[PDB]
Amino acid sequence: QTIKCVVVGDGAVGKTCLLISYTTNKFPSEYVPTVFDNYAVTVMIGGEPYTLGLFDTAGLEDYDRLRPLSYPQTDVFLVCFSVVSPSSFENVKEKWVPEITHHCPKTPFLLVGTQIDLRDDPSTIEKLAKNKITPETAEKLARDLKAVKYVECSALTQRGLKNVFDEAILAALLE
Amino acid sequence: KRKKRVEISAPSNFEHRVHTGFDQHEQKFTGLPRQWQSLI
Amino acid sequence: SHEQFRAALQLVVDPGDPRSYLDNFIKIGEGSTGIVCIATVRSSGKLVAVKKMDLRKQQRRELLFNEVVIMRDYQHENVVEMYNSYLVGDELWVVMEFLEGGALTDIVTHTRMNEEQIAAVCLAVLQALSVLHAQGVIHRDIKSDSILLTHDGRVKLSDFGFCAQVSKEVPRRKSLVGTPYWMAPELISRLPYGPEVDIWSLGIMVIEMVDGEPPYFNEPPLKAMKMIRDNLPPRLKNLHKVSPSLKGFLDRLLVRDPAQRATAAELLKHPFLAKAGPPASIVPLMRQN
Ligand SMILES: Nc1nc2c(ncn2[C@@H]2O[C@H](COP(=O)(O)OP(=O)(O)NP(=O)(O)O)[C@@H](O)[C@H]2O)c(=O)[nH]1
Ligand SMILES: [Mg+2]
Repeated sequence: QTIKCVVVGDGAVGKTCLLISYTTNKFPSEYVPTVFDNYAVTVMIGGEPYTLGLFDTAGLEDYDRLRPLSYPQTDVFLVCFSVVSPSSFENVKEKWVPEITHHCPKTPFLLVGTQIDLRDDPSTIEKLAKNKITPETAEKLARDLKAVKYVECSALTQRGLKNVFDEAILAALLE
Repeated sequence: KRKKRVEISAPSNFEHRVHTGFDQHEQKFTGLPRQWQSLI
Repeated sequence: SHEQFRAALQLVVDPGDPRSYLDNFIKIGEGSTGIVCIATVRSSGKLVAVKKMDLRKQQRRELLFNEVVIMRDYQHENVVEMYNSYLVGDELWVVMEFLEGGALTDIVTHTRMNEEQIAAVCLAVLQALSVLHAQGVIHRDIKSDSILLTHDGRVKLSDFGFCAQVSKEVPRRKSLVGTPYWMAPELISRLPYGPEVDIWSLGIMVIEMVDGEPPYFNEPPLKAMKMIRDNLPPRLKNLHKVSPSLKGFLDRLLVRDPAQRATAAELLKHPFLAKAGPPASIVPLMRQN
């Protein structure tokens, strides 16, 4: 039948690139703010076709007025934080989960760590070091929150990318 | 029936159904879902 | 990635093409990974089974390594003998002994087994599982379909495609593997799990042997999994037809907490298994008789 999956999180976190890398195996080189995009793909689940509807929402505060119009009939959420932005990780707890809990309290959600390949990149670690997240920290927040589970991935290298949507898809169909 | 597994395949059939944008000039949305247009 | 896998497999199989010594390839069944044929050895007339698995049609190609490695490195009375494997075109072919008694499934859908036969089957599977689990091999797909019988009623475990290895370095697996109605609740919850998942699945198979089918079978697979995940352990429906010995046995298998589920070695000493009839007692239940 049909699974609805909405992707929310702070701006610049990598929600669009996640979705475009999954659906088409391409990276968008530039950074354009999302207002709203809806995609769909077919996914085979034990030989039976499902439409995975993917609702790419604005992280930017400019388009708050619009975002929750995506939320009715949602089967699963991906609450995204970049693992190289502590501010976006704290906004999972402080903002995003409160939003989706209020509009969609019975709807399961997964915490998605994005941009995990920049955990090695020294360029960005310097600006984390001078200003002064790991799986074990996010997994606690997932168990507390209470997300279905924690998953993480990189849209560039596709590490654990398929697994994000695999667990999202299972989460939706169980509940 | 009893031999149905939970293999989740790779995606196929990409479909970009909606692209909403924002007019710089008129402070307006372009490419809304027509359902939402009444609301705001 | 297709070629790299094909070359990987090439180096692991036996060389050549078994069509060079086998005739009369006739389809016997289908599976998730592929089809099983019977074939004849040209020189002797001995029947063998041949499992054919297309490399392009697997969702996780790496699981095809198990189809070779397990029967190769875990030979045992209660495991299906594997003679050879080969790479023919884009297919993994595994030649193995033909088990003429068929699957346990055929029996439990068309007949009711008594407790002496149930104990005989359970005993054989646990003998196999205890040996596999001692080496950290988890089968991950125990059900009636994975248990095959000889002519004389001896029980062998098959379908190793979904196996995994645990060790001190990797004590748990995370993969969603198996067949919905037989899956352990911790596996469905997406927690790390161990060899205990096989014991749950065995418990579900004991429900097959007494009630004819697994719990929640009339429901769709995904809703059944939610039910297995959230509900208390399922019960035997035919309680009128069951001993306290069997009920006590099944209560050691169907424990939600993996830590308090019995191990295979622990279960080999259980009193219910003292009821086990020999090979012969399963022969009447076969479709022939
Ligand atoms: N190294 C790395 N960089 C990434 C990854 N994903 C995104 N980025 C970087 O971060 C930027 C964020 O892009 P985008 O996916 O549009 O983020 P967004 O969450 O949709 N922002 P908005 O909510 O305003 O639309 C990208 O342009 C890219 O340079 C990733 O997986 N790895
Ligand atoms: Mg964007």
